[PDB]
Amino acid sequence: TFEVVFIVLVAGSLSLVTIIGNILVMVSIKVNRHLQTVNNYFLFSLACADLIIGVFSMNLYTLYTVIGYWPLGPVVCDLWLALDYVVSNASVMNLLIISFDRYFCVTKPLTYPVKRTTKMAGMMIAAAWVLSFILWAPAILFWQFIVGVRTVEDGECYIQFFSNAAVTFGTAIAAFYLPVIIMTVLYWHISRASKSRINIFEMLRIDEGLRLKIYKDTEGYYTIGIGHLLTKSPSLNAAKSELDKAIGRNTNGVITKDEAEKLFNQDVDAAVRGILRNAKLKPVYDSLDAVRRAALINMVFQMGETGVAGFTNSLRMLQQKRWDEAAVNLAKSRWYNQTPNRAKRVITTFRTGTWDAYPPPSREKKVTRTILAILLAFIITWAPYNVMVLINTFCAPCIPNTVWTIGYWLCYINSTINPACYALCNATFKKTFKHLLM
Ligand SMILES: O=C(O[C@H]1CN2CCC1CC2)C(O)(c1ccccc1)c1ccccc1
Ligand SMILES: OC[C@H]1O[C@@H](O)[C@H](O)[C@@H](O)[C@@H]1O
Ligand SMILES: [Cl-]
Ligand SMILES: [Cl-]
Repeated sequence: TFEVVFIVLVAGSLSLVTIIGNILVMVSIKVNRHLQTVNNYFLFSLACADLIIGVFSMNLYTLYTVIGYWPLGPVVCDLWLALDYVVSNASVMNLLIISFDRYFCVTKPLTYPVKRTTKMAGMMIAAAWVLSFILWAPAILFWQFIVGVRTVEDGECYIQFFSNAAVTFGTAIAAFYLPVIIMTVLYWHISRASKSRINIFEMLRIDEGLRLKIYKDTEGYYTIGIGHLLTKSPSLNAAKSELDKAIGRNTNGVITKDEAEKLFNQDVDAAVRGILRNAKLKPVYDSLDAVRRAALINMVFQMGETGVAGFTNSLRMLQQKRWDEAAVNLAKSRWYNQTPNRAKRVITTFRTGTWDAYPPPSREKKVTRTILAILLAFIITWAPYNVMVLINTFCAPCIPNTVWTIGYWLCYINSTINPACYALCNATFKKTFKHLLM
């Protein structure tokens, strides 16, 4: 009524925070090499979708609600709805992709992580957007022509086939409920698998540590990341050569926390490959389980496959599934005497077949930390609206208009609190933002 200016300021500010927030994320990733990871590519996609929501959906919806009707016409109305639903679907599918990524990472620690590249990412993102569009856009814009008549009037804006509540609910289930269910199930599996969370990566970063700067090994050779051997030369540049060959970029000698893990997975994959092509090592590797297979890989990491091959006697004891004796036998090596601590854990891993010899990081991954917040925010903000649809199926009068409006703004602001989560669950994003404002 007379209080219009207030609403406009609030909604305007909110839309402003959203747009500058996501653009800040997209830029933060583009301009900072440290933030350039496949996980952040997903967040980049999310930021795009959320940006569009801030510029278009929020603003136009505000206009539609403050003015009491739709002044902009049918064509712009149809584009607006398409855009909204297309990007919303893109968002939920991105959440799905992230979920599948976590599942494979957790379930296939050795094989999967190595094949996670920027290319696969961009393609999965591409499929997400394209597929979403294909589903919503055509139906939303052309439904009128399909049926031959337009049910939507000149002052109102809504999806035409949604005129029937049953169809709207059905669509909610397929578009929102099912993906949520699926995300629940596979995250249930992810939970089961990670209850006592240690993986070959955590293990090797404990034993060999994780250095982002070239450090001379006890043997005297050049090394990087998680015990990655470079060269034997006394000239640093001789190492910088091999390093820049593995990175594909001029590092000057220093790499990021992400390039370290990309190199790590490369070593792991290569490790396994060689073990399988190795006649002494293959049989025992075939017989061992995931945890004990990791322990073996650890040994190959430290002393090399030619060294590990020298443990034929103990290896045969492993294949016989005699764990305690295999341990006793392993401790008789000088390897045990020259690297007591690490050896004890690896041997113990062989002994028990569990990760119980290794202490958890005590601080969860940035990726898992972020993912959780994203999901919480998504479900808490979208559930109200969707359960509103459910209830609307049997009782329309129960849900007033003011309620629908609230539901809409919840779904909308979820695009606002995303960059907030990145900054809170990831110190690098926050830092980058801070420096980006200046
Ligand atoms: O949450 C939904 O709709 C919201 C998303 N957008 C546009 C309508 C509302 C508010 C913000 C959503 O569950 C939905 C809503 C109504 C009918 C069917 C599905 C949905 C829509 C598209 C893609 C994924 C989910
Ligand atoms: O097999 C594992 C080994 O593979 C090599 O490619 C790496 O340079 C080593 O650091 C790693 O320990
Ligand atoms: Cl890549
Ligand atoms: Cl981290």
